[PDB]
Amino acid sequence: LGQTTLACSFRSLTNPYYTAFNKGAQSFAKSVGLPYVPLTTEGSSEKGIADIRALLQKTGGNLVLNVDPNDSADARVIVEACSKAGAYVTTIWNKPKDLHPWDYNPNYVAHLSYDGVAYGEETATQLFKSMGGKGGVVALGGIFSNVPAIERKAGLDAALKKFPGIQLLDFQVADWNSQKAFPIMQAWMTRFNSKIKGVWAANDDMALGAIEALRAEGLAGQIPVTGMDGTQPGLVAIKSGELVASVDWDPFWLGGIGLSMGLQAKEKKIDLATLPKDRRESFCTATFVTKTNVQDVIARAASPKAEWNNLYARVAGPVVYR
Ligand SMILES: OC[C@H]1O[C@@H](O)[C@H](O)[C@@H](O)[C@H]1O
Repeated sequence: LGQTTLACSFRSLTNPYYTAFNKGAQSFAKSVGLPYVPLTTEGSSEKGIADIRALLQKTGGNLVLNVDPNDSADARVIVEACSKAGAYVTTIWNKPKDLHPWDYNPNYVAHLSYDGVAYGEETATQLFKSMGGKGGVVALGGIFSNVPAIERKAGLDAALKKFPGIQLLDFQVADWNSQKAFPIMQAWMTRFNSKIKGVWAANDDMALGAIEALRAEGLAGQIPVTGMDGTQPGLVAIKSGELVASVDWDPFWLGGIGLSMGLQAKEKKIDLATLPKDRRESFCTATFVTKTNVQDVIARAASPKAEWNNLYARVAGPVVYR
């Protein structure tokens, strides 16, 4: 019986969102002096669960996992594996509607998320304002089955209903990848040309991919684009006028807090069974970012006040399901 191992599972190191997510976990392990293990699936749900199992075995269950499930289906099997191993796990973003932490006390510590319908409608509303409320819009979505992809898209469709002057030219999935969004933006410009008066992206990486295509056609900054994540590269694009808005989930914080909750549960520092539901399944507070407050968000992400000890400081409310 040695030290507890802290592990963080996520899709890829190529998306700055996860670069920070990983940084935060790394920083939390650092603070408590526990070994850290990053796990990257690279899009393979099969690899992600395989790795988690391999780790659960080498630690004899003495593990605290903070994972962002590749797909919502993966969440249940991961949670089942941790539960039988006696390990503790926290979920981020993706999970089935029926999967609740309170059904797996105390191993399934918590699920963290944000209201994608609200924020998606927020970035979409800002985008349409920029367009004068009229014009053609193309939209890039995340992995089809992902909960945030579904919610943010739902937020978009709602902003559209409130702006009948906006015409949705075409919605396409780019799986959160800028390299997949690039060629899609190109084909849209060839297909719709001047009809495109704006671009909505389900996350920053895809927006930057969209902006790379615009830049290649000398339109970067002339066609308003929005994203979500609030990643440093996304923030830079906002200060430069190329991205009109984004939403900061604070991946750094997400990465560390997830493990913090899990570790405190394992140490019996918190009484899981007695926590309100909104502390088990939480929608967290995020920061809408635009040029007016971009400088403040940038400064935050270079001098992060790692509030690991204050577990429920950002609980906006419980996760809701339409
Ligand atoms: O797994 C869900 C996450 O996937 C990331 O690629 C994306 O940047 C996040 O905003 C969230 O959608």
